[PDB]
Amino acid sequence: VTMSPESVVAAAGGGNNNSGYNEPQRFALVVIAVNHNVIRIMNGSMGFPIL
Amino acid sequence: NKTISVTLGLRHWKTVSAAPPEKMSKSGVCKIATNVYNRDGGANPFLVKYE
Repeated sequence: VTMSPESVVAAAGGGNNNSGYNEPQRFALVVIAVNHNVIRIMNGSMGFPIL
Repeated sequence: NKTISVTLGLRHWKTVSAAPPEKMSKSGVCKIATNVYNRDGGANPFLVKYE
């Protein structure tokens, strides 16, 4: 990931009143993935045959 | 006399052996499909004895 000049200049403080970035800003990165799976129902029980 | 409304003899109520015999807290199955992320191979172990 390559960030942006707006982000790198808003990270530092010095913003005037009601500018949002008056205080120094901190950022974090989050990644989510969606995957398939198989569930087996037998003998009154459940489990993942593939794990 | 006057006509009487039919009384639907719906009974059903077969219930269900939902309660296990004692607690039947045992449905044992094991991981089978070599987990996931099968990882690397022999990773060249070799030997280090000074020939």
